[PDB]
Amino acid sequence: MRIVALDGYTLNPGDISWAPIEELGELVVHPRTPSDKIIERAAGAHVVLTNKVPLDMSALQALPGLRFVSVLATGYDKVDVAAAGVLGIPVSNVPGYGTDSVAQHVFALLLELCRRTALHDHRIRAGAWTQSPDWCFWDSTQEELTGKTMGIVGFGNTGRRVGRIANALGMNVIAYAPRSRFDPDYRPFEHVGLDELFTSADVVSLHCPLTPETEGLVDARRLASMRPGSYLINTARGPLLDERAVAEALDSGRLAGAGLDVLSQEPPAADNPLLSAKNCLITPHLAWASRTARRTLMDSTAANIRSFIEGTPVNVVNAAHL
Amino acid sequence: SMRIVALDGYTLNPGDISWAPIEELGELVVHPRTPSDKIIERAAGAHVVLTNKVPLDMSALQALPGLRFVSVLATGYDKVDVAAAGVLGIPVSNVPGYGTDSVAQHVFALLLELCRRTALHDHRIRAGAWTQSPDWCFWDSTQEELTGKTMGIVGFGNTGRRVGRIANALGMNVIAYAPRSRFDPDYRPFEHVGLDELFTSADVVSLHCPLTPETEGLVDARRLASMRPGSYLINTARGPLLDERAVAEALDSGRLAGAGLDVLSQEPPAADNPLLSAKNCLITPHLAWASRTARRTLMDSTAANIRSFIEGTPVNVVNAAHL
Repeated sequence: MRIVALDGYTLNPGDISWAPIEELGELVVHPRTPSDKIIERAAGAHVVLTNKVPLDMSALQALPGLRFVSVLATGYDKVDVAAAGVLGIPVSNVPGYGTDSVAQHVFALLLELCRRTALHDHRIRAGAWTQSPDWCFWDSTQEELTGKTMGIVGFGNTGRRVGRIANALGMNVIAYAPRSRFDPDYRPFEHVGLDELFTSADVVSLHCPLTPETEGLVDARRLASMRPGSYLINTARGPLLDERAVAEALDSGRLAGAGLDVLSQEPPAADNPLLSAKNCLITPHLAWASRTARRTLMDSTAANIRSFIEGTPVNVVNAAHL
Repeated sequence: SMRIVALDGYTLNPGDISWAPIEELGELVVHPRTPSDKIIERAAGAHVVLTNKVPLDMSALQALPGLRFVSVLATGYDKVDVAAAGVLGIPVSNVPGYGTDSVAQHVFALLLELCRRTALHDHRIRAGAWTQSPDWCFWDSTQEELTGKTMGIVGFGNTGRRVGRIANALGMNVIAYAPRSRFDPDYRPFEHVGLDELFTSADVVSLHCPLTPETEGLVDARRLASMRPGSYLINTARGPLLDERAVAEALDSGRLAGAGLDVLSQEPPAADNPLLSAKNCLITPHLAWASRTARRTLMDSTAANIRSFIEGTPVNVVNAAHL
């Protein structure tokens, strides 16, 4: 059995192992694949692995040998899985691999906005501690989370993890939980409508899929409803925000800070308003990417392939179309 | 009617909180800081003096015969000769517990910046690294998860315990060197350990103990050699808890993957402090205590101390034995 990874570099840039996949067939790993080389490289493969390499109906029909696709992610927005279905190709993803990676990144962003440790380290190195008229200093107000309300938009695995951490930091937690009425074992906790979340939360973290209903959720109106000095964190999907309104909220002081691992355009423009905004922290879509999570992602991908071989495919995202 | 002087109020309130709780209790004057030659001038006539780090010795206290009460804007009072104050009949109060959450959260701000380097990647984006990247994402520093790592907590008072609860919630195992208390928290995995066992078993060590003869140079070459390679050290407690040389060498050798330090043995540091030349060392200027919430609490507790002194029953007295 012949297996091809079209963009394996981000999953394994030399610090983990393909061994679990290599046990199941003949593997070829390309670090990335430009669009004009997709059919060439995928030709002859029984199984294709893709993270973000697109597979549309025209590519799928040009690969008659293709029997199974596994996506190296929870999201599969760049794979036309419906077209795969009608051609009789199951498509699997991996949910749950990065719950801890992502939830901890929400707090890495948030605490760096609150304390700005790296800034103060830089200032020490420029001699700011000697230059200071006091025994200590800070160029950025030090902010504590204790007693603030964490509002969690979307309450799947990652959202729930964010909530458990928030609780342990002494925050109140409120969740907009449309897909599930899940009650955690900690207080204070409460389910709220989306409107109520924005009026009551001091920190808002986004953990929902991008859909018609959630496009531009964080808009000028919901921002205006928030308490001044609030924080926004987004490790989910860029188009959940109106980027303009958020930049203006940062500059006005409505938002004391924003921590963003995703943007509507990746990579961003130099003149994207979020790159010129004060108190904005941005990371390059790496929240998912701890060595532990990628290791887990590798194993779960091997499990998906093993299951397809055994005749009972798991994590199928196009069951309705087969 | 009562006269109150703050000799170094800037660090407590640099314009973002309010002296109102103190202003209700007397006539307040707030100096942002006070050099040593100006202490007597400024404190003269005051019933109550507030000091964070302005020193008060026997000679200053005797030159202020009007002085009836000192409140220290900190838990520590090492620069105040509180024994001399006692014999002159001056109660000295401090404020314990104001910064428990501020400090515990700073441990994790340092640790998560070492593990994810969010600010580094923000800087690289701003230098155009995301456009220059051949992939949809990138990282110049391996992203490291705390899940399944062991947090070793040296000293298990309030701050230490807070650090432990947070660690647990991040999926870490917790072990504590807890000499002053056999306190059992309501989470697992948790275990009490000896100090040597803590260093051999912990992936992250955080210091939360007072500086004494017994704990000076606790983090020495020997305990560092016992640690697993790739471990992290965090110190928001006291600079002399470390042998700074051994730690620099551990960082350069790769024994320590990183160190997060809010204090140093000399503050401010020299250019030739070995910790300023060491790789993977994150340093912040003694600000772990300093969240706006903690300073707000510190203000209120200071008003409570003064209110209690006026009512004749002074609270948080640190020199009762000399009174």
